[PDB]
Amino acid sequence: CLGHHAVPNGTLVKTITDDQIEVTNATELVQSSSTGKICNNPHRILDGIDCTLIDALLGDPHCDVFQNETWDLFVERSKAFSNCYPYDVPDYASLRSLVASSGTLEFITEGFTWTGVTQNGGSNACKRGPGSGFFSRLNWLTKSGSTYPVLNVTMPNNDNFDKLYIWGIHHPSTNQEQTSLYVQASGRVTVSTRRSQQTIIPNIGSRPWVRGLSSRISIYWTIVKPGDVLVINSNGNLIAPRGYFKMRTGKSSIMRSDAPIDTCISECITPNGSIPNDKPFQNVNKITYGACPKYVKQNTLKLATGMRNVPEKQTRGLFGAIAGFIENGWEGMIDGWYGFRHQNSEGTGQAADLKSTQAAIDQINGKLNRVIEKTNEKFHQIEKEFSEVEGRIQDLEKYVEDTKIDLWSYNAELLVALENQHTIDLTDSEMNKLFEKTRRQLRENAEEMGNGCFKIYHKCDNACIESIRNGTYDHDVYRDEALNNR
Amino acid sequence: CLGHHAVPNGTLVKTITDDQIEVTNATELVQSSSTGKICNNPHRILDGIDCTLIDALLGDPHCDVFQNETWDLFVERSKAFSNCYPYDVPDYASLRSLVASSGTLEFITEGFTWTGVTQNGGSNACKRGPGSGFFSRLNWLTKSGSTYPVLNVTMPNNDNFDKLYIWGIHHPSTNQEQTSLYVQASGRVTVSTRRSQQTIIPNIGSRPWVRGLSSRISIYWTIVKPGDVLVINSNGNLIAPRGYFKMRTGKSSIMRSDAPIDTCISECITPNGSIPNDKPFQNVNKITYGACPKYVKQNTLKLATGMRNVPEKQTRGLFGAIAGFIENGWEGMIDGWYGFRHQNSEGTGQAADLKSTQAAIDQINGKLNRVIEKTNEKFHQIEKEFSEVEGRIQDLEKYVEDTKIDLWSYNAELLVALENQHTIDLTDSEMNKLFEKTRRQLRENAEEMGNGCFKIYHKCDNACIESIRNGTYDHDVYRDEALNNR
Amino acid sequence: CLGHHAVPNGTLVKTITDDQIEVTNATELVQSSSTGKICNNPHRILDGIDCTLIDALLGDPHCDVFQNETWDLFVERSKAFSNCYPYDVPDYASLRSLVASSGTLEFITEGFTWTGVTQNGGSNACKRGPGSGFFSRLNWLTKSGSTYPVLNVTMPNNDNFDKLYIWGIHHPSTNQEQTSLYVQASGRVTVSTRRSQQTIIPNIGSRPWVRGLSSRISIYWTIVKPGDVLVINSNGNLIAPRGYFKMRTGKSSIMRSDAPIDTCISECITPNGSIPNDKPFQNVNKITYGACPKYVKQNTLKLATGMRNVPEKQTRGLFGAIAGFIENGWEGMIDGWYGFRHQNSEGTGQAADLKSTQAAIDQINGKLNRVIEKTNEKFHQIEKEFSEVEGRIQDLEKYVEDTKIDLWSYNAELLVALENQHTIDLTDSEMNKLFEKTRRQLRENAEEMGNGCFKIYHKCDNACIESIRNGTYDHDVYRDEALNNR
Ligand SMILES: *[C@@H]1O[C@H](CO[C@@H]2O[C@@H](C)[C@@H](O)[C@@H](O)[C@@H]2O)[C@@H](O[C@@H]2O[C@H](CO)[C@@H](O[C@@H]3O[C@H](CO)[C@@H](O)[C@H](O)[C@@H]3O)[C@H](O)[C@H]2NC(C)=O)[C@H](O)[C@H]1NC(C)=O
Ligand SMILES: *[C@@H]1O[C@H](CO[C@@H]2O[C@@H](C)[C@@H](O)[C@@H](O)[C@@H]2O)[C@@H](O[C@@H]2O[C@H](CO)[C@@H](O[C@@H]3O[C@H](CO)[C@@H](O)[C@H](O)[C@@H]3O)[C@H](O)[C@H]2NC(C)=O)[C@H](O)[C@H]1NC(C)=O
Ligand SMILES: *[C@@H]1O[C@H](CO[C@@H]2O[C@@H](C)[C@@H](O)[C@@H](O)[C@@H]2O)[C@@H](O[C@@H]2O[C@H](CO)[C@@H](O[C@@H]3O[C@H](CO)[C@@H](O)[C@H](O)[C@@H]3O)[C@H](O)[C@H]2NC(C)=O)[C@H](O)[C@H]1NC(C)=O
Ligand SMILES: *[C@@H]1O[C@H](CO)[C@@H](O[C@@H]2O[C@H](CO)[C@@H](O[C@@H]3O[C@H](CO)[C@@H](O)[C@H](O)[C@@H]3O)[C@H](O)[C@H]2NC(C)=O)[C@H](O)[C@H]1NC(C)=O
Ligand SMILES: *[C@@H]1O[C@H](CO)[C@@H](O[C@@H]2O[C@H](CO)[C@@H](O[C@@H]3O[C@H](CO)[C@@H](O)[C@H](O)[C@@H]3O)[C@H](O)[C@H]2NC(C)=O)[C@H](O)[C@H]1NC(C)=O
Ligand SMILES: *[C@@H]1O[C@H](CO)[C@@H](O[C@@H]2O[C@H](CO)[C@@H](O[C@@H]3O[C@H](CO)[C@@H](O)[C@H](O)[C@@H]3O)[C@H](O)[C@H]2NC(C)=O)[C@H](O)[C@H]1NC(C)=O
Ligand SMILES: *[C@@H]1O[C@H](CO)[C@@H](O[C@@H]2O[C@H](CO)[C@@H](O)[C@H](O)[C@H]2NC(C)=O)[C@H](O)[C@H]1NC(C)=O
Ligand SMILES: *[C@@H]1O[C@H](CO)[C@@H](O[C@@H]2O[C@H](CO)[C@@H](O)[C@H](O)[C@H]2NC(C)=O)[C@H](O)[C@H]1NC(C)=O
Ligand SMILES: *[C@@H]1O[C@H](CO)[C@@H](O[C@@H]2O[C@H](CO)[C@@H](O)[C@H](O)[C@H]2NC(C)=O)[C@H](O)[C@H]1NC(C)=O
Ligand SMILES: *[C@@H]1O[C@H](CO)[C@@H](O[C@@H]2O[C@H](CO)[C@@H](O)[C@H](O)[C@H]2NC(C)=O)[C@H](O)[C@H]1NC(C)=O
Ligand SMILES: *[C@@H]1O[C@H](CO)[C@@H](O[C@@H]2O[C@H](CO)[C@@H](O)[C@H](O)[C@H]2NC(C)=O)[C@H](O)[C@H]1NC(C)=O
Ligand SMILES: *[C@@H]1O[C@H](CO)[C@@H](O[C@@H]2O[C@H](CO)[C@@H](O)[C@H](O)[C@H]2NC(C)=O)[C@H](O)[C@H]1NC(C)=O
Ligand SMILES: *[C@@H]1O[C@H](CO)[C@@H](O)[C@H](O)[C@H]1NC(C)=O
Ligand SMILES: *[C@@H]1O[C@H](CO)[C@@H](O)[C@H](O)[C@H]1NC(C)=O
Ligand SMILES: *[C@@H]1O[C@H](CO)[C@@H](O)[C@H](O)[C@H]1NC(C)=O
Repeated sequence: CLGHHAVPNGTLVKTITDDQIEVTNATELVQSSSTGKICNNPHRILDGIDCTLIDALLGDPHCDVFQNETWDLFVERSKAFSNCYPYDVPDYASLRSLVASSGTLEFITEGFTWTGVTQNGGSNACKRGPGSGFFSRLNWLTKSGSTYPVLNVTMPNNDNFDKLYIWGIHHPSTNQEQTSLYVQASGRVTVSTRRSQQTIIPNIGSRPWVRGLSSRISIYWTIVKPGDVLVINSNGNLIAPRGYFKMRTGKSSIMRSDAPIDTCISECITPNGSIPNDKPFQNVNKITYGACPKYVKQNTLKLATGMRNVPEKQTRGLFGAIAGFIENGWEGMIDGWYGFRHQNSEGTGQAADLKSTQAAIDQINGKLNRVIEKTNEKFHQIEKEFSEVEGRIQDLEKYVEDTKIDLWSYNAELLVALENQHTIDLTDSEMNKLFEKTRRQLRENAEEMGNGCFKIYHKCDNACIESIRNGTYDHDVYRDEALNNR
Repeated sequence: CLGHHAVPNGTLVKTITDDQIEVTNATELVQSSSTGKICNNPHRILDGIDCTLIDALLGDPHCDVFQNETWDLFVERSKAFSNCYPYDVPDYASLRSLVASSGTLEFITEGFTWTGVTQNGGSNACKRGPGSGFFSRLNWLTKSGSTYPVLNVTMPNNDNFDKLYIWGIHHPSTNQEQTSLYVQASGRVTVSTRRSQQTIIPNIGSRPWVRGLSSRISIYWTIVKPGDVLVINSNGNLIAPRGYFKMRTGKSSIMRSDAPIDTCISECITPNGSIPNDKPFQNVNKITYGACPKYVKQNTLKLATGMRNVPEKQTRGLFGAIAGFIENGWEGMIDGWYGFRHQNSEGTGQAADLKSTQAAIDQINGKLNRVIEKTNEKFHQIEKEFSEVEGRIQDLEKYVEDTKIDLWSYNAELLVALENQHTIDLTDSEMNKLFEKTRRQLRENAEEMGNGCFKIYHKCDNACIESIRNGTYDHDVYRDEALNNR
Repeated sequence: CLGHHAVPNGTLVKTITDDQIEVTNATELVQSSSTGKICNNPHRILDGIDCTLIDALLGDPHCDVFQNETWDLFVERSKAFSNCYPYDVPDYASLRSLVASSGTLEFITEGFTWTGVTQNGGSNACKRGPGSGFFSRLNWLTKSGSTYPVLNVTMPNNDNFDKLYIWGIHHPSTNQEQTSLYVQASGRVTVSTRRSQQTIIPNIGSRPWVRGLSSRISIYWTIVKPGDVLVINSNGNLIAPRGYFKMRTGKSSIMRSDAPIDTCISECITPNGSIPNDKPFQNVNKITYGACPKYVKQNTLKLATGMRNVPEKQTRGLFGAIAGFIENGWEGMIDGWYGFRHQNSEGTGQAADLKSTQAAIDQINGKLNRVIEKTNEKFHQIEKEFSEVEGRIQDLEKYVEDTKIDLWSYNAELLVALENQHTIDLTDSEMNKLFEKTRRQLRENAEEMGNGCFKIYHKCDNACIESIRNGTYDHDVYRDEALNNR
C-alpha cells in the first residue's frame, strides 16, 4: 500500500462544495485565547493606576509619579478617579487623542509676569499634603487686595517645534463668590494667535454637590507653531498656564483595560491581554496596538495540510507530497488588502445643563419675555436637533464598520475553502496518477483492492520494494508463480 | 454508449472562464414572481383600510374598529386619510416605529383630576355620529366660565412595565380665539419625569384652509419606566391624556402596500405580495417581513445539476452520478454572512412655515429691528444648513446601501459560477475516468467513436451488458470474430 | 517532442496557491502610463485659459471669447484668476455643478424696467477697455439723483424650458459709502417664485485690500420652471440680472488640470491626460470623463495566456491550444457590477469673518450687553459645531470610498489569480492527456525522457510525424530494430 497510515482523530475543514469533510492533520488559523496579562517588553507600557491621561497632564496630587514620564502605550484603568477641583473639558476626546499620539509629558516651565494679581489660588478639595492646594501646571490668579486689572500677556515661539498651551476658566456658584474672587461682576477670556481666537465668558450657576463644591472649571487648549505669537487677554475667571509641553509625532496611543502586567515578551497588546502573532487572524477583540493578526468574526478557520482519512486499516510503504509552504502565500493576498480602523474620534459633546438666559424683566415680563423664552427654546430645539444628527452619524458609522467586517470574514472563509478544495484535489490527483504509473510498472503481479492500494498475490523481499520505489521493475521473477495461479 | 440521453431544450449557466455553456437540466435560484396577494395565515395581518397607525392610535371616529387590536404586522394603504382635527407630529417617524414594534393597541384608562377646567372640547371637523366631537384617547380642556388655573398633575408608575403617555398643544389662528378658549394671552406646556422635561409654547399664526380650520394641534409623547413619576404643568393650549398604552417588545413592524388579502399560508410578506421561501435569493423587493430569501440585483442565477449537452443522437446504457445535495451546503456560506438592512429611521423634519418673531417696533423699527431681522435670518440660515446636512447624510446613507448590494450580488454570481465550473469538471472527470476503466476492461472488442461512446464491432445479449456493468468481463467469446475482422 | 519551444524571458503571474510562477507569454491588464496631453477629438474640449467656469458665466472682461460657447467638457487651469470686482458665492460648489452639467452658455437677454434708478454702475478694478466698467450679464443699479425707490419687478415663464436667473447683493466698507450709493442706511433683497423666497440684508464691514477695494459682492441664483413667475423686491444694494441662461441636461461636466491639448483621437480624459481604453482597469487617477477602464490600486495585474516555461532546451513538433477569447468573458463579470463614484458635492461653506452684532449700548453696556455677547458666542459655538459635524461627514465619506476601492481591488486580484490557476490547470491537463494518448498510439517505439517529451530510439521521415499527427500509426516498420535492441 501507500495508504497514508490512517491518522487517528483528524478533524473537519470547510470546502466550497462538500462541508465537514475530514483530513489527516489540520492547522488552526484564528488565535482565539488570551493569558489575561500585558508583557513589560519590548514596548514601554505605563500603568495609570488611579489616574487618567488628562489627570496626569494637569498634575493630580496623587499622580506626581508621572512627571516627565515616557510611554510607548498608555493604559487607563476603570478604578481611576479625580481627587482635586471638579473640572470640565469641551471636546474632551480631541485633546486626549493629541496627548496620546505624542508619547511624552515633558513640561517646560516659562516666565509669565502676572502684575496686579495674587498667584497660587488654594482649594480644600485638592489639599496638597496637609494644607490647601491645586493642580501643578496651572496658576489660579485672584484679585490682589481690591483690584483685578486686564491681564494682557504675549509669548513669541522662536524655536523649531510646536508648543501646547493648556488654560481654563472658572464657573462660580453665586455672583457674591464671583465678586469675592474677581472685583468685576462678569469675566471674559480671549486667547489669540496670528491664525485663531477663542473668547469665552463665565456661566454663573448652581450645580450638584461634588466633594463639597458647586463651582466648576472648563479646560481649553491652543497650539502655537514655530514663528507665531500668543496673546492672552482677560478681566476675571482665568486659570493661567505656567509653561508648554514638548510635542512630537510617531507611533504612540492609549487603550482602556483591567489586565495585570507580567515579565514576558509580546508586541501585540489588546484589552483582553497579550496575543502571540503566529496566526494570520484573531477573534479576541478589534482594537490592536503593535503588530497583530487582522480581526474576523468566526471561532475556527481550519486550513488543511494533507489527505482525507480514507481507510479501514493501515499498511506500510512510500508516500507522496505534503502541503508545505502554501500558507504564507495566500496569507499575502488578504493581509495586503485589509485596512486599519477609522478611529471613533468626535464621540459627542454630552452636555447636561439648562443654558438659558437669566433676568425676570427680560425672560418672564412682557413681549420681551416671550421673545427671550422663544430664543432659549429655539436654541434647545437646535441642541436636540444637533444631538439627533450626531447620533444618526455615529449610528451610520457603526453600520459601515459592521458591514466591512462581515464582508472581509466572508472573503476569508471563501479563501480558506478554495485552498482546501484545491489542496484536496492536488494531493488526490498526485496519488491517483502515481498509483496507476505504479500499475503500468507492475506488469500484472498485483491488483488494487479498491482503496488506492495493491493486493500483492506473491511475496518479495525489500529489494522488490526498492525496485518499485525507483520505478526500475521486471516481472520475470514471478512468471512461474503467476502462470500456475492463472 | 453512456451518452447522457441528449435531453432536449436544456439551458445556459455562467462559468468563470466560458460563458453561456449549456447543461442537461438546470435549476433557477431567484424567485422573481408574485401572485399580488397577502395570505391571512400563519401571521396575524391587520388591514388599516382607511387609517394609518397614528390615526388608529389617536382614535379616529371611522377607525373605532381597531380598539384593543392585536397585529403581528401592520399594513398601511395609500387611500387612507384623516377625517378629524388637522394635526402635526414633530419627529413623526420615531413615534410610529415605537408603536409599530410593540404589536398592540391595549389602552388602559387612568384617573386624572382636572380642577377649574371644562372637559370634552368639541370640533365640527371631527363630528362623532351626528353632533360635534374629537379623538377618543385625548381630553381637550378649555376655560371653566372665565378662569383657567395652572394644571399641575402627577402620576407615579408603581407596576412592572413602562407606560406610553400621548399628549399635545393647540396652535390658534388669532389671539382673539386664543383668549376665547384660554383667558391667558399665551400658553406653556411642561412635561417632566425624574430624567427629562419638554417645555413648548403655542405659535399663533394663520395656515391654509383644511376641512374649514386654520388652527393646528402638535402631538408629543413621553415614556415613563417602572419606579418613575410624571408631572404635567400648563397654563393653556393643552391636549391632556386619559390613560397609557401597555408596551411590549418582540417581532412586530409595519409595511406600506396596495395588495389584496387571501386565504393561503405564507410567512414571507413583501409590498408586491406573498413569496414562497424555497429559493435562496429573491429579486422582488428589498423590504421583507418574516423569513425570506436575501435580495440580489439580477433576474436569473442558474445553478447547474448535471452534464453539458454533447451529442448528435442518443444510445442506451448505464450512467454515473447527479449533483444531488450540493445546493444547501453552498447556500450555507452566503446565507450565514449576509446582513439585515439598516432601517431609514430619522427621515427628515420636513417643516414648511415662516417661524420668525412678531412685533412692528421689535422687528421693523430702529437698530432693534435690524438685530431681530438679523436673528430670524440667522435661524433661517441655520435651518437651511441643517436641511443641507441631513440631506447629505441621507444621500450618503443611500450610497452605502447601494454599494453593499452590488458587492453581495457580485459575490453571489461568482459563487454560482465557481460551483457550476467545479460541477462540470467533477462530472466530466468521473465520466472520462469510468469510460477508460471500461476501455481497459474491453480487451479490444469495441473502440470509442470520439463522443465518449464505444462503437461495438460485434453483437452480444444483455448478459454482456451486465458483465460490463459489474466490471467482470473476458474477451474469449469474441476471439474468432475479432481474428477474422483483423 | 511537443515541448512548447522554451520562449525566452517570459514573466510572473499570481496564482491562488503558488506565487510568482512563470508563463510563456503574458498580458498586462492595467494601462498605467500617460502621454500628458488631451486630444481635441472626438469630444468638444474647451480650454478656460485664464478663467474659471463662474468667471465665464458672469462675463469677465478678459473672457468675452467664451460668449455663447458650447462644451462637451470644461477644463479649469490653476493659473486662472479674476480681474474684476472681488466677489463671493455662498454654496459655490452647487451653482458650478449646475452650470457644468448643462454644457452651454447661451445667454438670452430680457426686457427689465428699472424706474427711478441709474443703470450701468462702474468700477476701476473692472476697467472694460480704457475706462471704468463691470461684468457683462449684470446691472449695478444706484440712486438716480437723490432717491432710490423699492424696485418691484415681475416676469412670467410662458415657454417650454426652465430659466436660470443670476443676481447678487453689495456689501459696503462704511455706512457713508452705503448712503452715497443708496439713500437708505440699510438694504434688503427679496427674490420669490410660487415655491420659494430668499431675503438677504447687507453686512457693512471692512475687509482686506484686494486690487484696491475693501467692499464685496455676494452672488445668488434662482431656478424658474415653465408656468411660474418671479418677483424681485429691493430697497438698495442690488445687482440686477439682464436675462436668463437656457438650461439643458445630458452628459456634460468639468475637470481641473494643467495638461496641454493635441490633435489625436481619444474618448477617455483624465487630469494626467488621454488614456487608450483597450485595458479593463487603469491606475492613473480616479476621476474619468467619457468611457474609461475602472480604477484599481495596484501597478500590474498579469493575466496569463499559455504554458509554464518547463525546459532545459527546445525540440520541434506539433502543440495544443492557446487561451484565446477568455479575457472578455471574465471582463464581463467585474465590469458589470463595479459602480460610478459618489460625487463630492457639498464640500464646505468655508466662511472666514467675524459676523457678530454691532452697537456699543447693545453689546458692551449693561445686562443687554451680556445677553447680546452671549448670543453671538452661542452662534460662534453653533458655527464651530457645524464645521466639526460637516468635517466628520466628509471624513466618513472618504473612509467609505477608500474601503470600496480596496475591496474591489482585492476581488480583481482574486479573479485574475483564479483564471490563471484554471488556465494553467486546463493547458497542463490537455497536454498530459494528449501525450499519453500518443503513448498508447506509440506501441513501444519511443519513451518519455521525463519532461513531457518522447525520446525516440529509431529515426523516421516526416511520413511518421504526419501518421502521429493524425493518430493513424502501426509499429510493424520498426519491429526488426526494436527486437534487435531488446
Ligand atoms: C522634568 O523635566 C524638566 C525639563 O527637562 C526635561 O525633562 C528632563 C527629565 C530631561 O529629559 C530634559 O532634557 C528635558 O528638557 C527638568 O528640568 C531640567 O532641570 C535642570 C535643573 O534645573 C535644568 O538644568 C538647568 O539648565 C539651565 C539652562 O541651561 C541652566 O541655566 C541651569 O543653571 C541648569 O543647569 C534642565 O535644563 C531642565 N531641562 C530643560 C528645561 O532643559 C526637571 O528636572 C524634570 N524633573 C521633574 C519636574 O521631575
Ligand atoms: C379594551 O381594553 C380594555 C382594557 O382591557 C384590556 O383589553 C382587553 C380586551 C383585555 O385584553 C384585558 O385583559 C386588557 O387589560 C377593556 O377594559 C376592561 O374592561 C372590563 C370591564 O370594565 C374590566 O373589568 C373590570 O375590572 C376592574 C378591576 O378588577 C373591576 O373593578 C371592575 O368591576 C371590572 O370587573 C377589565 O378589567 C378591563 N381590563 C383591564 C383594565 O384590566 C375594554 O373592555 C376593552 N374594549 C374596548 C374599549 O373595546
Ligand atoms: C449670442 O447668443 C445670442 C442669442 O442667440 C443664441 O445664440 C446664438 C449663437 C444662436 O445659437 C441662437 O439660436 C441662440 O438663440 C445671439 O442673439 C441673436 O441675435 C440675433 C441678432 O440680433 C437675433 O436675431 C433677431 O431675432 C429677433 C426675434 O425674431 C428679431 O426680432 C430681430 O429682428 C433679429 O432677427 C437672434 O434671434 C438672437 N438669438 C435669439 C435670441 O434667438 C447673439 O448674436 C450671440 N452672440 C454673441 C453675444 O456673441
Ligand atoms: C475582552 O474584554 C472586552 C472588554 O470587557 C470584552 O468586551 C465585551 O464583550 C461583550 C460581548 O458580549 C459585550 O457585551 C455586549 O455588548 C454589546 C455592544 O457591543 C451590547 O449591545 C450588549 O448589551 C452587551 O453589553 C461588552 O459590551 C464588551 N465590553 C466592552 C466593549 O467594554 C470582550 O468580550 C473580552 N473578550 C474576551 C475574549 O474575553
Ligand atoms: C413592487 O411594488 C413597489 C412599490 O410600488 C415597486 O417599487 C417601484 O419600483 C420602480 C422601479 O422602476 C420605482 O421607479 C423608479 O424609482 C426610482 C427610485 O428608486 C426613481 O429614481 C425613478 O424615477 C422611478 O420612480 C418606483 O419608485 C418604486 N416605487 C416605490 C418604491 O414605491 C416595485 O417595482 C414592485 N415590484 C414588482 C416586481 O412589481
Ligand atoms: C495625476 O495628476 C494628479 C494631480 O496633480 C496627481 O495627483 C496627486 O497625487 C499625489 C500622490 O502622491 C498626491 O500627493 C499626496 O496626496 C495625499 C492625499 O491624497 C496627501 O495626504 C499627501 O500629503 C500628498 O499630498 C497629490 O495630492 C495629488 N494631487 C492632486 C489630487 O491634485 C497624480 O499623482 C498624477 N498621476 C500621475 C500618474 O502622474
Ligand atoms: C500536524 O501539523 C502540525 C503543523 O503545525 C505539525 O506541527 C509541527 O510539529 C513539529 C514537531 O513534530 C514542530 O517542529 C513544528 O514546528 C510544528 N509546526 C509546523 C510548522 O510544522 C505536527 O507535527 C503535524 N503532526 C503530524 C502527525 O504530522
Ligand atoms: C495688549 O497686548 C497686545 C499684544 O501684546 C498689545 O499690542 C501691541 O502693542 C505694542 C505697543 O503699542 C505694539 O508695538 C505691538 O505692535 C502690538 N502688537 C499687536 C500684535 O497688536 C496691546 O498694546 C496691549 N494692549 C494693552 C491695552 O495693553
Ligand atoms: C430537472 O431538475 C429538477 C430539479 O427541481 C427536477 O425536479 C424534480 O421533479 C420531481 C418529479 O419528476 C419532483 O419529485 C422533485 O421534487 C423535483 N425537485 C427536485 C428537488 O428534484 C426535474 O425532475 C429534473 N428533470 C429531469 C428531466 O431530470
Ligand atoms: C406642582 O407639582 C409638584 C409635583 O406634584 C409639586 O411638588 C410637590 O409638592 C409637595 C407638597 O409641597 C411635596 O410634598 C413634594 O415633594 C413635591 N414633589 C416634587 C417632585 O417636587 C408642587 O408643589 C406643585 N406646585 C403647585 C404650585 O401646586
Ligand atoms: C504574446 O501575446 C500577445 C498578446 O497581445 C501577442 O500580441 C499580438 O501580436 C500580434 C502580432 O504578432 C498582433 O497582430 C496582435 O494584435 C497582438 N495582440 C493579440 C490580441 O494577440 C504576441 O504576439 C504574443 N507573442 C508570442 C511570442 O506569442
Ligand atoms: C409688488 O409686486 C407684486 C407682484 O408683481 C404686486 O402684486 C400684484 O399686484 C397686482 C395689482 O394689484 C395684482 O393684480 C396681482 O395679483 C398681484 N400679484 C401678486 C403675485 O401678488 C404688488 O402689487 C407690488 N407691490 C407694489 C407696492 O408695487
Ligand atoms: C480518539 O478518538 C476515539 C474515537 O473513538 C476516542 O474514543 C478516543 O477517546 C480519542 N482520543 C483518546 C483520548 O483516546
Ligand atoms: C424545443 O426546442 C426546439 C428547438 O428547435 C423547438 O423547435 C421546440 O419548439 C422546443 N419546444 C417545443 C415547444 O416543441
Ligand atoms: C533575456 O534574458 C536574459 C537572461 O539571462 C538576459 O541576459 C537578456 O539580456 C534578456 N534580453 C536581452 C536584452 O538580451
